[PDB]
Amino acid sequence: HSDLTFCEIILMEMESHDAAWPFLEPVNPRLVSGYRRIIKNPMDFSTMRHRLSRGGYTSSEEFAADALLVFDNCQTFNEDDSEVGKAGHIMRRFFESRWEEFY
Ligand SMILES: CC(=O)c1c(C)[nH]c(-c2csc(CN3C(=O)CNC3=O)n2)c1C
Repeated sequence: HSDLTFCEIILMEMESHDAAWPFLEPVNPRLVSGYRRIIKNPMDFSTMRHRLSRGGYTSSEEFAADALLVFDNCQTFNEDDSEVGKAGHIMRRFFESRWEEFY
């Protein structure tokens, strides 16, 4: 629906963010040993983009839950001072700041 256009925009802003590079596609289990074993519910921005593109979100709250899941997964798997771990903390605040502009 057009009701979620503002979420398409937030997602775009996230995809184009300097700290977005870890989160653009699903983590590859061939490259990150045991990732999908440790992280039960992987999530990434392309998966979110596809769900928006097909109209698969029933609410903006569902979209925000997926965003937070990206960052919760990152914090679960990565150290705070690692490059991916640093990026996840940057991106969480970015998402939160944009969400707070509507809520
Ligand atoms: C373990 C973890 O939580 C990771 C996440 C969420 N993301 C990445 C990661 C590393 S690299 C990358 C994107 N990427 C390529 O796949 C090729 N060049 C490039 O920048 N994502 C990791 C390791």
